[PDB]
Amino acid sequence: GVILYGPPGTGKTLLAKAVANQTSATFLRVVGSELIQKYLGDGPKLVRELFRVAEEHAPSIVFIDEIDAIGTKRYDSNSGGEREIQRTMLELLNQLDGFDSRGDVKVIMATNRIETLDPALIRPGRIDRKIEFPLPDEKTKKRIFQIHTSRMTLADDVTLDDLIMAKDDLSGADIKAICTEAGLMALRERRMKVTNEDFKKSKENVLYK
Amino acid sequence: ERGYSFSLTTFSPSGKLVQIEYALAAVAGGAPSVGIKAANGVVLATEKKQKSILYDERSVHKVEPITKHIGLVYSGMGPDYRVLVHRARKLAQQYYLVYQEPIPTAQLVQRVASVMQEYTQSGGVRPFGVSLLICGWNEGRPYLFQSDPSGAYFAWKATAMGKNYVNGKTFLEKRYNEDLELEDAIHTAILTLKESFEGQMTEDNIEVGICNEAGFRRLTPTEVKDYLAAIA
Amino acid sequence: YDRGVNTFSPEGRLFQVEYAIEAIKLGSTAIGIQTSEGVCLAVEKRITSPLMEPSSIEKIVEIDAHIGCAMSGLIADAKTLIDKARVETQNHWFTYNETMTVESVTQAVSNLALQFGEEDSRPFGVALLFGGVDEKGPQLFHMDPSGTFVQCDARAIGSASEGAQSSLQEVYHKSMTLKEAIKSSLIILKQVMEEKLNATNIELATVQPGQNFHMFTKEELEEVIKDI
Amino acid sequence: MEYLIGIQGPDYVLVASDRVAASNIVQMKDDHDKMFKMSEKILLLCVGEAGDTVQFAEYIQKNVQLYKMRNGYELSPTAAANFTRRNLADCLRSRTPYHVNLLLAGYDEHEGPALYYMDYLAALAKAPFAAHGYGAFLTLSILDRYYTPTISRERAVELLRKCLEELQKRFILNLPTFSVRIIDKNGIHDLDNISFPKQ
Amino acid sequence: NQYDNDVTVWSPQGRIHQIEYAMEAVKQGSATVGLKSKTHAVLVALKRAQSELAAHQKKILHVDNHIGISIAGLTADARLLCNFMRQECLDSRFVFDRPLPVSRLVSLIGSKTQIPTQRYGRRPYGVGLLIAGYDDMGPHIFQTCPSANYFDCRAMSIGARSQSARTYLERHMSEFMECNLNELVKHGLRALRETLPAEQDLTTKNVSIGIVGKDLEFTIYDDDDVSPFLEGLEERPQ
Amino acid sequence: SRRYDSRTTIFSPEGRLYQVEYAMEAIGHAGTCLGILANDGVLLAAERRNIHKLLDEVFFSEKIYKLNEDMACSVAGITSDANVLTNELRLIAQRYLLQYQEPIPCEQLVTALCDIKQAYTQFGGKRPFGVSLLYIGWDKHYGFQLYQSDPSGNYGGWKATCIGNNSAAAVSMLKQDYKEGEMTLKSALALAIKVLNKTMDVSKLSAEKVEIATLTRENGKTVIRVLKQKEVEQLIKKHEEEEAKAEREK
Amino acid sequence: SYDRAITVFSPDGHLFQVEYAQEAVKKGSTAVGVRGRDIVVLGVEKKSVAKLQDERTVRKICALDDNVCMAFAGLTADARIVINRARVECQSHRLTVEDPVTVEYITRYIASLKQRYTQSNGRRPFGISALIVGFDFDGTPRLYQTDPSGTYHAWKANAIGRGAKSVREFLEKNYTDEAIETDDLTIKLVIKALLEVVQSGGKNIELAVMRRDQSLKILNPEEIEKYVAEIEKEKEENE
Ligand SMILES: Nc1ncnc2c1ncn2[C@@H]1O[C@H](COP(=O)(O)OP(=O)(O)OP(=O)(O)O)[C@@H](O)[C@H]1O
Ligand SMILES: [Mg+2]
Repeated sequence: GVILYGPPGTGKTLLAKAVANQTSATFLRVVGSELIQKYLGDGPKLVRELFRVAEEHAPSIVFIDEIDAIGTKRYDSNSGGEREIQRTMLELLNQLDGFDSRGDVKVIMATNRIETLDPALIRPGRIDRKIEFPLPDEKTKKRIFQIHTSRMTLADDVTLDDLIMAKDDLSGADIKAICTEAGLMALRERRMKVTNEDFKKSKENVLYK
Repeated sequence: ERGYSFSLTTFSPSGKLVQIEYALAAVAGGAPSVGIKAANGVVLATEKKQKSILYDERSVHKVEPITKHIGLVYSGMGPDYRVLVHRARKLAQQYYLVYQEPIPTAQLVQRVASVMQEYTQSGGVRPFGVSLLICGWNEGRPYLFQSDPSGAYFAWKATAMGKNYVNGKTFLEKRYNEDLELEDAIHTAILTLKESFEGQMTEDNIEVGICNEAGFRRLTPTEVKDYLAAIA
Repeated sequence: YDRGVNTFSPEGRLFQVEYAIEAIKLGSTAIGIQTSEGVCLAVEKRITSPLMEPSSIEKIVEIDAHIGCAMSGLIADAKTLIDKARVETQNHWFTYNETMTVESVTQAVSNLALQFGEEDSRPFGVALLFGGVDEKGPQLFHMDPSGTFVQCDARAIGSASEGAQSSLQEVYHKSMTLKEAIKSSLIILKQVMEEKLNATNIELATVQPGQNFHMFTKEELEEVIKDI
Repeated sequence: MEYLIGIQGPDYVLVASDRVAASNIVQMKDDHDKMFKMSEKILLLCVGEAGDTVQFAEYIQKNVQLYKMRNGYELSPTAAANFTRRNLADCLRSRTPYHVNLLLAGYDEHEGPALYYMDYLAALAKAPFAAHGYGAFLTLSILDRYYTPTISRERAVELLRKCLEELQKRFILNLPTFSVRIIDKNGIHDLDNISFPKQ
Repeated sequence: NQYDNDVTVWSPQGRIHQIEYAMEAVKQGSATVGLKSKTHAVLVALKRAQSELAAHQKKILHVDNHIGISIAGLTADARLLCNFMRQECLDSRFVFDRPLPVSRLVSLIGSKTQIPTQRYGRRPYGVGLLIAGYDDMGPHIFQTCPSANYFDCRAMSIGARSQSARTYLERHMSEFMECNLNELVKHGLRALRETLPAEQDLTTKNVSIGIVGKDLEFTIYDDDDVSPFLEGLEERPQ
Repeated sequence: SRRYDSRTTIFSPEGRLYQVEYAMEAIGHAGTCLGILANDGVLLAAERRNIHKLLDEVFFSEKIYKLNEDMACSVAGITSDANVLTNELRLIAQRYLLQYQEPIPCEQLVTALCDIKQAYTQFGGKRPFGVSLLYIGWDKHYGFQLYQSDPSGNYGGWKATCIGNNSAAAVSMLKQDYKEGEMTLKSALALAIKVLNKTMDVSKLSAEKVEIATLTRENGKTVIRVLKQKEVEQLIKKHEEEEAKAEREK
Repeated sequence: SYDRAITVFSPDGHLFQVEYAQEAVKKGSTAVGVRGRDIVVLGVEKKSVAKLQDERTVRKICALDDNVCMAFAGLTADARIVINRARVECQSHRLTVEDPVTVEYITRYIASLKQRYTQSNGRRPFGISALIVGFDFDGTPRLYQTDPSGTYHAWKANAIGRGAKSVREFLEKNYTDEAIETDDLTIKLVIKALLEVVQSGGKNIELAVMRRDQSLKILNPEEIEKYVAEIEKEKEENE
């Protein structure tokens, strides 16, 4: 098992797309919020038939994203309260390390609140590798601007190094959030190249609100 | 015995002190009361309905004097009020034994609100469930202050506390100006307490106290009947 | 969910006394051997880094001129018990003009070991050996986080405690000499530690009836190693 | 009982004391030192009974050294002297009042040189010259006879030479030797340990 | 079980579980047997050890010249009540210049140990005191328990596997009030061979005997002077 | 009794502690204060919050508190917790003056209060203060100074800092328009009205919505002047005249 | 009075409030120190300056006496009260035994203050680690460090803070005998050390040396601008 954790917007969901680009396995994805159901016992039924689908196809990769959301947010659709969340997690606790013949199924999980969920689910045997994602370092930040501004006709007015230390802990998601927005200001004026004052009003729009 | 020595009032993860927010809910479910200062004195008027005809209305009082020239009303729960009255009665004396002077109304609210803030941080206590209105005429000019269970205070021209206080503040905003006498402010304090009372507003359903430069005093039900007459 | 610090188990022992017994299984191992010629007493250091200065740490420390000590488990709270023992041996000298016996040092410490609570806050997580020569000859005692002490003849405490005790019951007899008891201990420490044995990973100290508490240093120590 | 002196000039403070540590009728030590540093430009000169001169004056010394480490700069001579006055006055109405007589000398880069005067009742006095002991009765009259506010430090030493030769003419105690300091913008400087040969 | 956490909390059945768990602590220590004649009070203990080279943990202690005790449980709380026990004996000897009577000593212990069984965050004392002594009324055998309930008795036995020792004492206690010091002791020594596995019994280094006597100060016998008492016992029948 | 204890002192398993971070979460909302200096003089620009039409507008100030005879403070956060701190370091400066007969240096007044504030975060089982506050003042050792306190207990010297609701937007613009040692006490005032033009979402800059107090050094006075409501609006429109000039000509 | 046991044992033998406080140290800014045979050199990195603050109120290297310097990591509010309690003790040593404080003595005071504070009632432990550096009497330069559990411990070269394992691995492959040859050559080891850390390319680093008879003497960002030139110049020609 492999789990991925860290602050929001650092590239947890971004890395899983690179795996599904590369692999020749069948790739199944489910979000952790849609594991909870409005009827009693419809939750653990949904898990049992997920791993049935995953096993009956191929060597396969099961990706479960945002699994802290099964325990944080309480919804009034769920007739069973917290003790229906619990019975679903007992079924999920089975399907990773039950006694049944498992087969060739790899499990990838991702969250940003790693301290909330059950430690019995993160024991070795169910998840072996525990990968932390840090905030982007300020020389890795410059690499990210080189990526998201690759295929744009960037005017030579701008200096990216002023943009880097603007927020001291801007994530990799913020960089794409600025670079997509500054392109939207140029189309208001029908221009083709992005100038410096585009970026000057971009971080006011994106960060500061 | 002993105490608990830990604060049972903590910060929420959204950054709000929840027990103080709940104490303001108990203040809003109290009896309505308004207070108006106008250019020569302050009018404090409240709303006191006994639950049945068996009660002796001349036994307890909402409007209380603190000294020769400071009165004080509330809108909250009953037994918490009598505690910080007896506290504020004492605080006006230790100012007087040092300085040989009646206490300014501002400096009383400096020290009454310091009690309420101290009481919402210390160990093992729930905060007060009352808000106050304090009047007084020190050095000619009158004063009208309002505290809260959190420990803050304000300087109002006219305000309302209790049930339907958001309707009284709209009513006072369309009524009050800078230039009124004391007997005009009495007439508009009854006119704003009639917004939320029952059908019969008699001489004993309300309780009015005034300040002058002659000092704080509390109205008897004789002239309260005369003010209640020819009203609205 | 959260008990207090002062709660009995359904099996009746305690919670945090029994948890502190587990904590001394993480400390470095230590061996003491009582011999009628004298008490030898050794330890490893568990050197972590090459940049580390090796002699700044210690496990053998003296209480008085005729009593040595050896600590295991945690170290930072062992220094509290050492200071209470040094003061106690000097109050006994001040009021009685003699040397406090080795046993009576131990119960002066063991009364302190179980005194936590919520008035006047956790048990100490160390384990100690007391080697000394009083008027009844050489002595060797061993206390507990529970405050239970008993005289031992060859006690091995640390992470390799139960592995060493089995190999120590076979070689000990009541008529040893001190020259062979020192050699017999470093054979045991050569097995149980991680790194190789040299003049810096370990240190020894012996107390004699004739002379006082003597701690070996890195010059007279390696003649035992090269002649192992 | 024993003597020290406080001549203060335009940009210097000239202080001196004796060196005799006394006893019943004998003198135990002939080269005692009544001089206590606290900073690079503040001295302290303490006179009194046996235990209090030593322990009070080093109690102040550890509070002035602490102020420099907590802040990075030193006390002024005005503030350092006025911190001492609070400590006698608070400990005056106590079970153990200190019985010391002292005068403090200091230089500052803002108000220049300064001299303060105290007693065992903690009364401050900003003075141009002062003295303690029974020699103060003999020697203050020479000193205001010849004092100019604009006096140079070379002739201020020989004024002190004149002020001590009279003390070995009409004063019944022995007092052979005298240690001399000088304080200026460059800090404390030791001058010659002036004395009179009894051979 | 939320009723199983603090000494203050009553059970819905009305039985405080923290007191009942301290009874489990005295059942962990090794057995010891006390009994009395008309003129003597003898208590016999059985030591244990950890390895074969470590020494055996002693259990019989000397409180005064006419009072001795025997412990069972954790040894640290035993010394806590022992230093209270010695202190209450010599100050009565300091004030009144007399030996403090035994039945009046134990009621001081019962008021001492009842206090932490009622406060908040205070454990009971897990200890197993068997007390033998002299009033002006002859011998006395007293036992205590961590429920602060002391018992007047004539022969008792507490510790691990002690019910087998009590069955031996019931069917022979008609003989106890007549015999001298010699077979009074080996009546009690036949109780300690009852509470053992069937292979090791009494090898002169794990047993101790303490006697107070009508003209005899309280005396502890350890591992050499046991051997005169210990000889003269028959073999275990099988 | 240990079931009701909330343990406001312990660490969290990730290493940080939650209680003061909830307080510094609350210090973001509810208030806006800022300061600036480069030369002779220092100012505190603070924005009023309760702008209801029924108030007396007295006590000479709203969030400005004169502490010493030559220094003052601006506060942010829980106003009731603020009144206890403000009359606590008010007599820290007086017990200094009793002891040394000299006015207190501005830095070691801040360190004295921030040790009292640090102690509640560290033991006692007690609610910490959700109060952060600024410090202006003058002393003979370094001249005009500007400090900032935090509810954790750590302080810092600055040149221009805001603790408003959009304080990150203000700081991002203060380090876009600044000059080290050349901003006189008229350009700083024009810069002050420029910054709270941005961070205040209520536009048009009502002169009764802000408060500005200046500390200038007169020879033995150190005049702390809360400037009145007759000279705010002429400084408001002066910012308004130049912005219509600069926009149209560009 | 608040009487509650904060630090207690785990069911497997840990003190959780201690090792949670060690992670508060593990994200403070990096502090590196080595010792030369005549001049010690320690310097924190990550000043993290925002060019609108007073540069002296952000310092993390202070002095306890004339001979003893001190750097730290963790959270700053707990640091400067341990420092002020150390300033009193090292001053009270001089009212006692006349000599100035040996560098080993002031580490035992800080470590024993920090241990008993993980032992009392109603107190979370401290969340700092320190480096105590001094050249004592008879000119023997040495340094120490202090774990939040309170284990004082000497070293020849060390580093704490965010990114301390990578720097400590860097020093052991780099600490020779001739690295401490010259007083300017030991500084080229520290500037090579923190440049192998979070970036700090001359703009976020502040070295501070001590030549066994001076006080601390911080070099301004002109020699670090000179040293990082020549440390990278030798790297420019060899590779
Ligand atoms: N290190 C990075 N390099 C390049 N792009 C990045 C990086 N981090 C984030 N991004 C950009 O941010 C976008 C969103 O990132 P992503 O959603 O994977 O972060 P996340 O941590 O999974 O978010 P969440 O925590 O909300 O699930 C991606 O489309 C990617 O383009
Ligand atoms: Mg994502």
